Parts: sequence; C-alpha cells; structure tokens
Amino acid sequence: LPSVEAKQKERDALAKAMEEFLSRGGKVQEIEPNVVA
Amino acid sequence: QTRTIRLPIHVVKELNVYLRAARELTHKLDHEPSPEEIANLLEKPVAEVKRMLGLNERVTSVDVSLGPDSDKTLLDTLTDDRPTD
Amino acid sequence: MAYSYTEKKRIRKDFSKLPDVMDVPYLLAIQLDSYREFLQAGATKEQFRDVGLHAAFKSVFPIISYSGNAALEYVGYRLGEPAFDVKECVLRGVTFAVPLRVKVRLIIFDRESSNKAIKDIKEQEVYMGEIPLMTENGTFIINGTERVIVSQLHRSPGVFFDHDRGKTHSSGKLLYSARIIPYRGSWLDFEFDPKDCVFVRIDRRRKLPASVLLRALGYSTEEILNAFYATNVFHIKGETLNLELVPQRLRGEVASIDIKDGSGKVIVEQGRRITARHINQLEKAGVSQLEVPFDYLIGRTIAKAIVHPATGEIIAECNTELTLDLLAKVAKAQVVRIETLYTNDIDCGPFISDTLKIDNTSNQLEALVEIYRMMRPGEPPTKEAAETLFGNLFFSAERYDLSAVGRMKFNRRIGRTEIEGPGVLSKEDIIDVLKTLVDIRNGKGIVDDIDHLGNRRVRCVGEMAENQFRVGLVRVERAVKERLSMAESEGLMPQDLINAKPVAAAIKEFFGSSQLSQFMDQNNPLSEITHKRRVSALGPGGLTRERAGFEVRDVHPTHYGRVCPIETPEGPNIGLINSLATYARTNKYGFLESPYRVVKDSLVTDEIVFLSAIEEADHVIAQASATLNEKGQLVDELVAVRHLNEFTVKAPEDVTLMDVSPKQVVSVAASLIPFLEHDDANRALMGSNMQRQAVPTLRADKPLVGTGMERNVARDSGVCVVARRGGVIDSVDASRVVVRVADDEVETGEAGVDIYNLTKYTRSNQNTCINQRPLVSKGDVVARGDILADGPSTDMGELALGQNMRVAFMPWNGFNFEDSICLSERVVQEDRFTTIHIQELTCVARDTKLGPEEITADIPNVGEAALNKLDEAGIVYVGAEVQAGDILVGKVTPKGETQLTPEEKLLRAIFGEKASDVKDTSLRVPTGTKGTVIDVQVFTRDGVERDSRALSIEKMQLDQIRKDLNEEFRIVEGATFERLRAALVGAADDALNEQLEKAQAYISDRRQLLDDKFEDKKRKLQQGDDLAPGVLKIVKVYLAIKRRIQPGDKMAGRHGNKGVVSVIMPVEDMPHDANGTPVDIVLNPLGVPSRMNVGQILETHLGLAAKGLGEKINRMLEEQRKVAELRKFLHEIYNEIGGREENLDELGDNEILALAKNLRGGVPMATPVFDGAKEREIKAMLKLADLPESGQMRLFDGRTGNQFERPTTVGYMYMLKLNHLVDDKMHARSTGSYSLVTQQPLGGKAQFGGQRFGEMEVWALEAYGAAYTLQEMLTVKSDDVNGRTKMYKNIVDGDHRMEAGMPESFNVLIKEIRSLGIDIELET
Amino acid sequence: VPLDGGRFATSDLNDLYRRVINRNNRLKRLLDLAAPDIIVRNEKRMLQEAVDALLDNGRRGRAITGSNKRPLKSLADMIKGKQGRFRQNLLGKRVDYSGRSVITVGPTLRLHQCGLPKKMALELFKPFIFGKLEGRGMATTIKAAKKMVERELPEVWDVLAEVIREHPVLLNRAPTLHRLGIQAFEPVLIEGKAIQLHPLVCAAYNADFDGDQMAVHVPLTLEAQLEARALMMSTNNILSPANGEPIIVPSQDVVMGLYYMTREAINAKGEGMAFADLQEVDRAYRSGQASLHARVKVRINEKIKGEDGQLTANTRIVDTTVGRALLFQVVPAGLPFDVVNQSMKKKAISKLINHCYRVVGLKDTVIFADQLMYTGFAYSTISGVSIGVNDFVIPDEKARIINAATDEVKEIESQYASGLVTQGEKYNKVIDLWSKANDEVSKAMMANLSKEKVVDREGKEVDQESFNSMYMMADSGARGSAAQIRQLAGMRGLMAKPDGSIIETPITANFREGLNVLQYFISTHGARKGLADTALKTANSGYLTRRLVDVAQD
Ligand SMILES: [Mg+2]
Repeated sequence: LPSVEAKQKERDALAKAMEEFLSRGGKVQEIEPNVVA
Repeated sequence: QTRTIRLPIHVVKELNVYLRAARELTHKLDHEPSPEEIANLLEKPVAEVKRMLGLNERVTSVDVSLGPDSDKTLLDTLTDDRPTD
Repeated sequence: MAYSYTEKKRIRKDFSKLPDVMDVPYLLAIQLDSYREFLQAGATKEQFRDVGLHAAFKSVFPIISYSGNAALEYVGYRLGEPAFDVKECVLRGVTFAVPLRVKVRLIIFDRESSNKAIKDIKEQEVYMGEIPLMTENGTFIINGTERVIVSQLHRSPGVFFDHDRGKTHSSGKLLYSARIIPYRGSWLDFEFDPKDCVFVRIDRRRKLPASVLLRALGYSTEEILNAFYATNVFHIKGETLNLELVPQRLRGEVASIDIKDGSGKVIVEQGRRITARHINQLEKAGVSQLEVPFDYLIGRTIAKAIVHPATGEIIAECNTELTLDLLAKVAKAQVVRIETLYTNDIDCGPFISDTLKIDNTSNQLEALVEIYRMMRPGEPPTKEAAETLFGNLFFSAERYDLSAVGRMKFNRRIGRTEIEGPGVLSKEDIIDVLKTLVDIRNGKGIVDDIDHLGNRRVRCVGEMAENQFRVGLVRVERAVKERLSMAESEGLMPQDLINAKPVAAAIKEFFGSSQLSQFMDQNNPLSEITHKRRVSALGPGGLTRERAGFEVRDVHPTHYGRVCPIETPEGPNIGLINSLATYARTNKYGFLESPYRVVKDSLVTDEIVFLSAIEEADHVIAQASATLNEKGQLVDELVAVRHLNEFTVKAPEDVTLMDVSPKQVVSVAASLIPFLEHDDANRALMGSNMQRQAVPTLRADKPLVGTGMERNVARDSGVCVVARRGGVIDSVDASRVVVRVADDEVETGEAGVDIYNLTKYTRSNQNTCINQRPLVSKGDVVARGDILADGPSTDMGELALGQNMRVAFMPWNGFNFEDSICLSERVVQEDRFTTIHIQELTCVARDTKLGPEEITADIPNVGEAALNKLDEAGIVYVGAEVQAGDILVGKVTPKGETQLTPEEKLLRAIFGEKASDVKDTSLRVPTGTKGTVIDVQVFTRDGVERDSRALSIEKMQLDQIRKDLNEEFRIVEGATFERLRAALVGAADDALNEQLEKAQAYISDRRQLLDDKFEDKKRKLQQGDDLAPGVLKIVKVYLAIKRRIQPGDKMAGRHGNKGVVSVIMPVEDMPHDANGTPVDIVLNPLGVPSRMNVGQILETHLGLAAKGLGEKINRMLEEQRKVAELRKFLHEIYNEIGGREENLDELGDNEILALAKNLRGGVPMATPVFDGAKEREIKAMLKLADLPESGQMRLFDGRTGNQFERPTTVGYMYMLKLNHLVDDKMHARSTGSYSLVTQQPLGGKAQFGGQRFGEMEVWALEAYGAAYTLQEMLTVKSDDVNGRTKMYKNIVDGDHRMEAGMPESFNVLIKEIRSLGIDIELET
Repeated sequence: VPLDGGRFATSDLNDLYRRVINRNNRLKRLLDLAAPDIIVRNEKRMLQEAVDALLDNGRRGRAITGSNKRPLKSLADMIKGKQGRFRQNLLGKRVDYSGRSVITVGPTLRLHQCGLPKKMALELFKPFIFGKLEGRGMATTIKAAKKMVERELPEVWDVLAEVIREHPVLLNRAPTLHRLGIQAFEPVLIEGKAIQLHPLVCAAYNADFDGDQMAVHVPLTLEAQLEARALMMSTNNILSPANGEPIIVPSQDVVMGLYYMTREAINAKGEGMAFADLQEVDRAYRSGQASLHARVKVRINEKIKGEDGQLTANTRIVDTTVGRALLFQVVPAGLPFDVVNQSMKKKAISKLINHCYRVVGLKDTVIFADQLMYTGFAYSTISGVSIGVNDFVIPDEKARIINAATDEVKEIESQYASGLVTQGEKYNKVIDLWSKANDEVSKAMMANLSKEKVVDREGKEVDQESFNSMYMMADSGARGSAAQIRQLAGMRGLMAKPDGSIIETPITANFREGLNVLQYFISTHGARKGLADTALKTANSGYLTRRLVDVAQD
C-alpha cells in the first residue's frame, strides 16, 4: 500500500520548493475555515 | 423499465428535479442530506416535499439473508393479515 | 506492612509461599496503549512517526495532480472536544465522537520543470471523520451501546518452509511450496517439481518455469547456475585430462578409475570407497592436477560457456553434457580452459541446472517473453514492452503490500543482514529462496512452523482503525484528483477541493458493521475483563472456522505465558478464540511477550526482561517454584527446564531465566479458581466459562475461599469508583459522594473539591441491574486509589460473583440424581439468589401516508380499568405495578376503507359503542412478564410538538443540575471563610485587604463557569434528538423484575460443576448436625470420581474452617472480651499457620474492633492457583476452630430423625447463579400466525413459533410403527389450510379421525415444476 | 407485500418475469416495422438469455446483478442449492401443539408417567378444553370459553385434569440418535416451569441435568393416541433395539444403594441371629437392633418358575445377610433367592432385569424396575456416603518406586553423554521404564485400597473388603473406572502430544497432591485434543448414519 515510503520522496521535493518561496516574497494567507470559494 | 411499480410520464419528469437538486445541496460544504433544508432551495412547502421524496418506491427483495449468517430468509419470517388463525 | 483505608477493614489470609517480584500490571493495557498510539491527543507541534492517524495523512495527502500544476500538502491535525459527556451519551443515542480539523494547504506551480511561483493557502478544513474516542475502560460507545473491538491473531508476513508430505507425492520425502504471504494482495508462490525441478506459480496462475525468471531480471544464466551448486575450472594443454581436486567434494564420492598419483603409489583402487585417512593425504601432498579418464567426464555437465581462443566462437554452450562425438572436438580445437560442473548424489542435486533447459529459456531476450506468457498471453503488450511492463507491475508499492514487520520476518528467515528491508523486493533476496527451498528436500537443516507464536502476530484496535482510515483516504483522493486538475486555486478553496464523505463512511462501518466490533457482555465485571483480553483468530482477512481443522485448535509449547490453554470456548470454535495471559504483553512488532527473571549460578538478578517467542529457544527457562538458599541460589540438583520447548530436567548450572509467578500461565478467569492444580484441565476449562456467566445477586457476598486476584479484577474493570486524589470525605449520599481534597495534593493554588456521582439502577447489555453503593463515611481520610463505592457484584473492593452456602455431599432420596441440586427453603426466604433484571420497551410513532401517529389517551373498545394507570399525556406513571397485558403508552392509527361486516355492526348496536376510525396499536407488555416502571424517556424531533410529559421530565432534569451547582459553590464558599479567618486572627492592614481581592477573584471566576455550565445543560435539553427519517416520536420505558430462584434454574461452582435445582425442600427435611444447624445445598458425591476435580472438596474443607473461625470471633466479640485477647487470637490465625501477614499496626480500640466485626461472618482466605495451601495447612485450621481434621461429621436425617450410619462431608462452598433461568426457556403453542408462502407456524405476535420436526425425529417414528402419528405431524399440524381449520373444529365437536388433504409444501412444488416447462400431474 | 412505513418488498422472480416481457414486446414491435436482419437477430438473441436467466442461474448466461451482492434467485434455485423448497422441508418443519422446557429429575414418578407444568398443559391442550367446557355446560359458545382460560378460573383446572388423564404426550431430546429418542409418557400436573423426567429413562435419552431441554408433542387423533400407548410407550421399549440387553437399568445413584445394602461384613451388630421370615428381618432392622449387613440365617418362602406351568413354592433356610433379605421382598415370585445373594454390582443387576423379563413377562417387570429405584434411592440416603480428602489414600510404597525409577534414568543419562546409547535407543529405554513403574504403582494402589478395612471378631485382626467411598463407587460400577482412580491416588503417568509422540518426563503426581505449573501445562495437550475431537465425532458419525438410512430405508 501507500502506507509509508510510497510517496516519501515527493514530500522532500515539495518541502524544498516552499523554502525558496518563503525566503523572499513569501506570504501566508489566513483563510477562514467555512469558505465556499 | 427501471422500477417495479410503474410511474406515469407526467409525475416521473418532475421527480428527477427533486433528486437532482438534492445532490448539489448535500455536497455544498460538509452538508448532510435532509428533506427540511431542501424545501427552501426549491421554494416547496413542507408537506409537498415529504410526498415527492416518499413517492419513490425503492422496493426491496424478500430472498435476502438477513444478518452475517446466510441461514434465514426474509420471506420465511413474514406473516399475512388476510388469513387468520 | 502499611495498610490503606480499604485494606484495614478486612484482611485475607494469604497462603502464598513464593515471594512476588512484580505485581500484576494493568489488565486493560492492551486496549488503552494501542489507541493512544493511533489517536494522539496529547502532543506538541512535532507529532510521532507511528502507524496511527498521523501516518494516514502523511501518505495520501502529499501528491501532485497529474496533467496539472497543483498539489495538496498536509501540515497537521487537531482534535476538538466531544459534544456530550460519557454518561449522558448512552441515553441520547450519540456516538461520543470527536471532530478532527486537518490543516491542509494547496500549492500551485507552472509546469516548467521547476517548482516556482507558488501560493500557499493554509486553511483549517472542516471535520472529515469523527473518531469514536473510546472511554477509559476500553469500550466504544457506538449509538448508545458500548462495544469492544477484540484483537485479531493473524499470520505474520514473510516466508514459510515446511514438509507438506501427503498423498500427492506418494512417498515419504516431499518438497513443500514456499508461499510468500504479503500484507495485502500480490501473493506469490514457489513450488518444487518432483522431477528435480522447480515450478513457481501465482495466486491464480498455473505452473510457471523458474528458469525464465532469472534471465529476465538482468542476471546471466551462466553465472547464476555456477553460483548455485558449485563451480570448477580445469585447464587443458591440448588434451582435456584434468580435474580440480576439491577437498570437500571428493570426500564421500567413490572413484571408479584407478589413479597412480603419489610418485609410485596408488591412492584409490578401481571402484573403492575413499576413507578419511586417504582423503587427508591430498592436503599435505600439495598436488592439484591428476590424470583423469575421458569416459568419466560424460556425466559432469559444463557450468559456464566455454570459448576457444583459436576458433573465436563458443564451442560449448552452458548446461551441456559431454558425448562421444563432442570429445574429438576438444582434441582438435585444443582449448586452454575448461569449465564443468561437479555434482554428486550424496550432496544436493542440481535442480537449477536441470531446470535451466526447460522451455528453452536461458537467454535474456527469450526469458522476458516466457514471463509475459503466464501474466498476459496474447495481450496488447509487445515482447520487449511486456518485460518493462511486468517489471513495474508487481514492483508497485501500492500493489505489493509489505509491512515493516513483514520485511523483518523476510530477511530473518532467509538469514540476510539488513533487518529493516525496503518495501520493494530486492535482487539479493531472490537468491536466498533458491538456496533455502532446495535444502529442505535433502534434510540438511530445520523447517519453519506456521503455528508457533513467532509466526502469529497480534493486531489490536489501533491498527484495525488506522487501516480503515487509510482506505477512506485513498477513496477521497481518487475523487478529488479530477476536480483539482481541471481547475485552479484562485477560483475555489481547499475546502471545496476534497470531500469528507468517504472518510466518515469508512469509519462508520468499522465500529457498527464489523465482526470484530461486537456488543460487550457486561452481565459481570469478570466478563468485561475477559472480553477485552480476548484474542480472536477469526475476522476479516484472517483464518475462518471452516478452514481451521485440527492443527490450529490445539496448544503449542510456545503458548507458555502468552495464551491461556484452558480458556477456549466449547462449541463450533474451540481453540480459535483465545484469551491473553495475566502478565502477557505485545511487542513493538505485534508479537506476544512474557516476563522472566535473569538467574545466574550465584545470584538470581532482580532485573526482569520481557522475552518474545523466537527469543525463548536460546535461553533456559525454569519454574517459578524452584527452591532457593535464601541467597539467590538453587538448592535442587534436578530442576525443571524448557530451554528448547521440551519439558525436560537439567542441572542448576545451565539455567539462565526464571518465571515471575506461577499465575502467569493462566488467564484472569482461570486464576480465580482456588485449588486449580487439583482440578482436571477439562473441568477447569468449564469452570472458567461458567464463572463468566454469573448473574449479580441482590446481596454481594465475598468468597470465604478465594485466590487474591479478586481485588485486581474489580479495580481494573472500572465498575467501582476509585479516588482520583487523596483527602477527607466531606459528605456521603446514596446517590453521590463528595470528598475534600487534602492540602498537599492540589495542583493549583486553591482548595479543590472532587465530586463522584454514583450510578443508580440502570440497564445493562444483558438486561441486568447495575448500581453502586457507597462504602465510605463522613469524616474519614482516603488516599489515591481507595474504593469509595463498590459496583455490581463486588463486596468491599473484592469480586463477589455468588454466595457461599453450607454444602453437604451425600445422596438425598435421588433428588440429586445426576447433577441436580437439592435446595432448601432458607436460601429462598433469605433472598440469596434473587436477581434484578431491567427490560427496555420502546414505542415509535411513524408517519403513515393516511395519517401521522400521535401519542394520545383515548383508546377504542377499552374500559376504565385499562386507562387509570395512564396520564393526561398517555404514558404510565413511574413506579406503577404493571401486570401481563397492561397498556404502557397510548397509540392509535387512522384507518380507511374498513368495510365492516354487516353481521358485526348488528353486535355493536347491542351495547351501543360508537364507530371510531382508529386502529388500536398501543404498546403493551408481553404475556407472562410483569414488573415496575422505573424510568420513562421521551424523544421527539427538533422543533416538533411536545406533549405534557415531555416538559415534566425536563423540569426534573433542570433541577438536579441546579442542585449540583449549588452544592459545588456551597463547599468552596466555606473554604473561603476558614482560610480568610485563620489568617486574620493569626498574625499591615493594606496587605490584609490586598489578598481579599485575589480570594474574591477566584470565587467570581468559578461563579461565571457555573452559569456557562448551567446554560450548556439547558441548551442540550432543548436540542432535538436526530432519528431515522420517517419517525415522529420515540417513547421507551424501563421495567424492573426481581426473579427469585425456582426449580429449573441452572447453578454452578468455580470447579466446573454445573447443575439444575430440582426441588426446594423445607428446613425440617434438610440434614442437620447435632447442634441443629441444617445444610443449604445437598450435592451428589458420585461426580467427583468421574470427573477428577479434587479442588471441589478441598474448597469445602477449607470453607468449613473459614466459617468456624468466624463463629469463634463472634462468640469472643459478644462476650465483651478485651482487646488484648482479640489481637492474640488474630495473631494465631494469620501469623501461625502459613504464608505471611502483619499485625500490631492498627489501633486496638478503633481499627482492630472494626476488623473483627468484618470477620464475624467468616475469615476470608487466599489460595493461589499453584501457590496455595496444602493438606496439612487445611487441617491446621480445622483443629483451630474446634472442628474435626477429617472434615467429616455425622449428620442426622431431618424426616426420620435417625442418624446417618456414615460420616458426611460438610462445609461452605461458593455457588454461582448462571443466566439460564426457566422464565425464558418454558415455551408452549397450540395455534398462531402462519407464514405467507409456506403455511408454517412462526412468531411475531408476542409469541414463539413451534418445534421443528427434523428428519432425525422422522426416522425415530419410522423405526416405530407409528404411521398415523407421523402423517399427523406432517399434514394436519403444518402446511394445510383445510386441514388445520377442520381439525380444530373436530376437537371441539368431540370426535377426531384424520384430515390428510395435501401439504402446501407439495402443492407449491407442483406449481414451480410446471413453470419450468415440465408437465407433472397425478395419474390416480 | 408491503412493509412498515409504506415500503414494499417483492421477490426475485418479478423482475425476471418483467425482463422477459420487456424484451418479448420489444421483439413483437420490431417485426412489423420491416426491420433488417442486422437488428432483429440481436433482439432474438437477447430473448434467449432473458428466459434462460429466469429458469436457472449459474450457466453460461450470467444472471442480472443490480444494486445487490448475491447474484439472483431464479426458478430452479427454489428447488436446489442446499436451500430449495423441496430439501428445506426434508430437514425440518414447524408443528403445532408443541413446546419445550428444561428437564428435572422426579424420583416419585412411575415409569409410564412424567411431569408437565400447569402453564404448558393449558396451552398444549387448549382445543380439548374448549370442547369439554361446551359438553359439560360451563360455556355456551367458543368465544366465551376462551375468555375463561385467560382468567384462569378455578373450574378450568378440574377440566384440564380430565382431558390429560389417559392422554399420552411425546418427549424427545434435540439429538435423536436412535429410536429411543422419542418416548410417550402420561403427563401429570406439577407446580413449576421444569419438565419432571423419570430417572431411569435418562440412559436411553442420553440426557443429563445441566440445563438440557426436551421438546413436547401432543397426539391429536385416537389413531395416534393408540400408537403412543401400544408402540411408543416408555414401558414398552424396555430393551434396546440393537441388542437383547435392557436399556432401562439402574444408574449410578440407584446401583450405589443396592450395592451398599448387599455388602456382607465380617463382624456387625446382630450377627448370627435367626429369623423366621423376611418380615422379621425388616422388623429387627427398623428397631436398630440389627445392622444392614450382618451374617444371619432367615427362612424364606420362594416360588420356582423353572417347571412348565407349575409355580411350586419351596421353604428353605438360607445363610445370607440382612440387606440381601430386604432386597428379596421386591423380587417377583418367579425368581429364586440365589439371584440376590451376590454383591449386586451394575453388571449383575442388568442381568437380573434381563432374566426377569424372560421369566415373569413385562407387567411384573415394569413394576419391579420401579421398586429397585425406590429401594436404591432409600438405602443410598440412609448411608451418608461422601468423598473426602482422606478417601484418596496414597500407598506408602509409592515414594520407593518413584525414587528408584528416577535413579535408573540418571544412570542412562550418563551413558548418553559417553556415547554408549543413541537418541532413539535412549528414547525407548526411558519410555518403557516409566510405563513399567506406572503399572507397579497402580497394582500397589489397588491392593492397599481394596483390602484395608480391618475388623475384630472375638479378638483378631482380620482383613476384609474395604468399606471406602472411593472404592465402592468404582467396584459397584456406578461411576469411575480403573483409569480414573489411578489419577486420583496413584501417579498420572506419561502424557501424549498432538503430534503423536510421548514426552520423556511423566506426571509423577496425582490430583490429590496437586500438579506443578509444567506438569499442568503438559496435561492441556491431551485435554483440548479430546475436546476438539468431539466436534468431529458429531459431524462424521452423523454423516454416516444419514448415508445408511438413504440405502436401507425401503
Ligand atoms: Mg447436559
């Protein structure tokens, strides 16, 4: 199954991607929980 | 040719509207299907929506094993009201 | 030692002789620890890396969207608070669930081979699936009813080797198939062909060749075959006459060619068995080349491809034998090298060398097509395309489920080095299966065992719930993958991206529609414990009942300390349903472990290690009852050991481990049997099951002869309330107990008050009574862990499942013929075995298409005698005695088109009753059941109209909450008056007034919480209960019935002696002694020699001494004896016979007199299972209470007055009342309702059907001459419309001959055969 | 048929019949439109599998499966598949005038009668009461007579007592293995809810009092009432249908009172006195001036049936005990006195009932087997026999055999470490050694258990038979055998293994002294092996007796 390591290598690629964005020009949005769009 | 009890073509056309409108409302945002909140989206009275949803026959089968063990049937446990003791 | 508050009231005489190093741990640790790992409530920002709820989100969420530039990233999840509490959830029908809000962000990309220009949008998503959030006792409140989820004992993933020799091979030596069992799906197999070959297979495929699987993976056929059996190279200087002498292969092989090597001497004659002396000559000789013949190399095939340097091409392919025509080519080509295979019959046969020529699959290109022939022959995939296709099909991680424990068991069995193997198969593991499967044929090693505890894994609720949550997540991603790819992030929100329906539906069916989640039987605190320690081998994805056989339903030498061998249910599943041991504990991988004591040759160490099943065969394990020299040394030359799963006897210099306690082998229910070593294993198995079916009596009575584990079952079951913190009890009420927390055990800076609400008479899952009674007083101090109020069937913290009766063993006029019990009238007048049963009766109001159903107070065709018990709403009052046939609630249904018979309307005009168009469908009690209405619950829709009684019950609930809040503030108000006054009188005016603002700030902040709590309960009372669609109102009542003991009820003991009471004789008829004390129960002594259970009599002998000592204490206490004489007699009982106790620690005037008052009825004694009292210690207490050491006295007959001519064994035995009463066993029927198609009797009208007349009873009548009795029971008693109605008229008329007619089972058979186009008629 | 809440429920044949009509009418309309052969050949093909799926399912035509797990239930599936209407009725059928309840021993009942509760008799015999109330004049209509039974009027009990006087009822246990599983009894009204069963018919029914239930049945027609009295009565089937031996014999509780009564003692109270008749023996015993078993001489008047048609009486003076003379009072006239001069074991009583059946007949035997049950229950209560902790006597020479056999194995284990014997040679040496010591303890235990009772006759130490409770229950054949007393007093021996081998270390302890933790775990191997074997004994033997009936039924 996809239990543990089936998609582990993909997480490191996405984690490193957000690190470059959060360094310069990185913003975080506090979206409300109950939002339709 | 779908249901057991045949519905006329004049009441079966408007029945698909209540079933199509109920599908979009249940998936709005973590919503549960119910006949109370659908009466406002279609501007239908409370007594009218209970008759349209209840018009669906959805007949069951008596030759089905009730429970995990396949040793008893539903037809073998039914009784009659016309014949007496 | 120091005694707590509960232990000072009554002390049990312990006959234990072995010291205890470790006490019994928490019994329900397997249900609580497995759920905390899955549901991590208390955690920091950094979660754990377990396989629970966090691993599911960490494996399904982080996936990019195909044909798009979006991806979902999982950040974390948080657990909220439940809407309702624990106790207020079983009455409303809620699931006591808790929501979880997982924070998942959505990322966007540009699909430019680089993750740039992203926009993270973190949004706390709504609850996906509400977790049931099991309680602190290990139960899941699902839809109001608490359930347990038993653990599953499934097979561990890995490889398994065995013999499997049967009728298929028609011989003794046979080769088994190594069937690799993954975690889920993608099964494999490897079967060895009988003709020195190997034929692998699949879960559904036929026999596949093993030669094509070697060259398709990338390995060469020449190198893989040379490294399988052996490899030998020979040099040839123009003539191929040489043999590489192997010191290992030449040993044990005869040489048919005479050799003259040795510079003038002979080594081996013509066809002679070489000896070890001549074999060792070749080592010190140093020779390697020898003159070999040409006719002896024709059998030895070649290993690798031989290439000649003169010709330039492969002169001989791999796996080719030598022939006569192939010998002249070597002399002409003059090859410098030669490689042949040296195989023999004494060693392992080269099965891989012979199977390499099968189907002509040796090359790399020809082997890749043979595999595709078995997977998909003639498919759309090409020859080379299917090779790359199949290479990635079974290599998929999601397809080939291989857990971490399965990878460990895979490498450990084959002998690999890397224990934590990867989830995918490796090329280094495929070579170990070949060398291990062919080795099991010649018998050069050992095989595996599929029934050992090392191959079986325990799966708890934490893994079964995480697997269902994982399936629910993969069902969400498959539906939200197409929605995210065809859309963007700026047009929607992360909430609308995925759906939460499949997750909530996956966990809804696991707790409500799974065979593992079953209703907990709470008719006994012991049944609740054994239901949670239960390990079932059945269930989904496991071994079922039909495929069990006999090899799994037995015990194994590895079950010592992990699974109880005398706790299997007798019936269709015996040996499949097991129970965990007392000291057993699961390992990290899921294997069962048991504690042991490391013992050395000089000192038994104090450290305790928990050993698994596979780690047990290395060490030497001795018994726990081994003799010691008061210094840690064994004093026996011959000790009992089980080092290699063999119960043998060895020396004390070879022991390495020691057991902790003799009770670690038996389970909890099996350890509560005193003198277990004297009972047979068949009776002990039945005694532990009947002890589980005991009904809580009206008065709880402790057993005079116990074990000591009774104070651990009642504490770990949770039926009794224990003190969370220590302090002084403030006030004791019959419904609640409030304690004042001590000054030292307070976490915050206030006083602190704990309030415990006691559970009053409530209904159990088995329709029994459950209530708690206070045990503390006003003004006594308690510590953390003391029992404040005992639960059902508990006596002062102990376990009281039954009562101890005066038993005499003798035949009494045949009333105790085989197993019947001759009872007295004293046990009925004293209300000994009387029990309370609570029954629930519900009445629902639906919405008929003609008209709705409403609860009213007007019933047609009734009188005043039936409406006086109801009220203005239509429901009976609480506390009204209802007989059989009374009306509970009023309910009428509108009817239309009745079509009344004209002969009926003439009769209604006789009296003058008006015609009402309403059918009477009121809720009434069944026939034969009477009780008292103790509680009425009313449920209605949210916003629906409520009757007058709905608000009346609401007003009572709103006041009991208000009375509790006023009591909470009243006790804390007095603490503010004594603390402020003590500091004002004792020892600056500004500092005195400054502390008043802080004291009043706490009483004002608590007052604000009381208003929030009061408005919370008021809001919950107004919330309408959600029910099934189509129901308007639900009214349920509760009836309480007190069932006494009557002839027919089933009684039993703790030693497997069950019976049914036959008669209740008066007191004057029971046998009495010289003093005139009559017995209570007369048992038959003929059962003891048949079923060997001597502990049944040893309990009777020890029970006589326990009651005899209580009579001396009572006589000593009534004569106003001094305290110095009481503690002297108590020291003679506890500190003189055996075991070990301690006195002179309690006050004589207050705590010793209170102890002697609890021993007035009898002195309780503790007898462990294998560390109990002997025959000498039992007779030592018989002579202490002025009783005969033989345990037998001469009795007198109550009816004739004559004395019996033989001494009779008397004493007190603990009896139990089982849940097999005759009130639900006696049935009778004359007529009734019949079915629709087949006119056969059936139930459904508050009455059962009939007795099924099977074929075995037909053969009994056919064996007789009863032809009219057989025809009557087949035609006129069933399946006859004109037969039953005309026979009933005959019985009333007076005469009765027969009415045969024709059965309806045959009339329907004719109409069904005719509908198949087959004509069938009666020729007559 | 509809259900609760307006929901309907149909069968699996309505949608099958509807599917054929939907395709048959579609084919009839496709023929008048002059449709080509390309489109009409596919519609005629659909009509094939439409009717084929209606007749039977599982063939090459896959059955329809819509919104359901099970495939379907066609016409042929109603008469086949282990659930057909023809096979479901052959294995069972509910009947009227029946009921069930637990069983209970009644020691005061006769052989031809049983106990029936009042609450069950009112329901089983309900139609017979309605016809008796109208014939007597207590009720005018059947509607008024039914209301009298619901109120339980006192005059209804007088009517119920008359409708069951000569009306037999049938009792049967759930496992009906042989013919004696169904027997007819005359029901009597008892207070309670449990069916009072006769103690002697418990052997044929194979029924114990552990909560077992027994079904009842009421024969309606007088043709079935005569078959229950002349064929299915309990007094008619007194012999087994498989052998010639009586099946209704005194059980363990009755044979225990008849063995203690006829058990000669050496010296007792009232030994050597003479009695003029059997009535003086009872008169001397009831006064307490004579022991139950003392050597006396009583003059007896007996009759001999050995002569053809001549019942000649003979008066002789015999030398017997007091208990054997009291037992001869219930013996019929056709039997001599030499039949009660023995110790009256279980094998001796069954041979007396068989000999009594061939001499005096059946009427004098059904009243003689009831007298043995009354005499056995009476004299087993006077003697308060009981099992205690001192009844399992241990031979003093058991320690001299266990300690000697343990030293004979220590000298062999030294030879195993020296290379003299092999693994297989040592296995057969220690297995045959403990088997010899187990038989040596058993023969030394029975010698000390049977001849331990000593007495004094005018000054002496004479050894007689042991009057021990554990010895009497095994000697009389009531309960227990040599293999069970061996495990209580003597050593248990060597235990088996589910694999089929014998463990080297035996169980040298008994159940009186107690077992160790390892000795108790070894005994659990053969315990669950025998318990799990019973599940196959009821599944394999039941399949054998069913195949034997299907062949020899005609
Ligand atoms: Mg039984």
